[PDB]
Amino acid sequence: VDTSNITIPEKLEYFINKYAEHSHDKWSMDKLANGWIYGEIYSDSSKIQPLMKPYKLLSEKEKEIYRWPIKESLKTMLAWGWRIERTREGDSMALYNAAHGYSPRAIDMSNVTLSRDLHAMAEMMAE
Amino acid sequence: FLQISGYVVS
Repeated sequence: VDTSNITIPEKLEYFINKYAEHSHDKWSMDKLANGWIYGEIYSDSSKIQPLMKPYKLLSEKEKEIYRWPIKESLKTMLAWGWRIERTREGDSMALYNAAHGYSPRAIDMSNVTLSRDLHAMAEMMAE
Repeated sequence: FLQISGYVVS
């Protein structure tokens, strides 16, 4: 599906900011089962990385690793003119489910239902 | 993360 250009609205800036805040929880859940944990500095003995900081305190030397492969999906939707509308509610998954008291809040995986627009959007972005 | 986060598309 060829795509030419886009004039996006100013509202579409906080999706990518809120992505990493929720993706770092799954990264912590992935790497906590292994022998990886917060520490002082990167070293093979202590099993420390530079990514292992809070989701807000991500260094400038790596930020695009989280934020790259999301926005190139929205071109195929919004260029043809698909919709990304929103209700007035907003924060919903806060209720419905280590420095700084960190720990993951696992969203459920064994519950999902699909329809025309939903399967369409999922297949469009994964495509 | 997109769908049931206070989001509707129609």
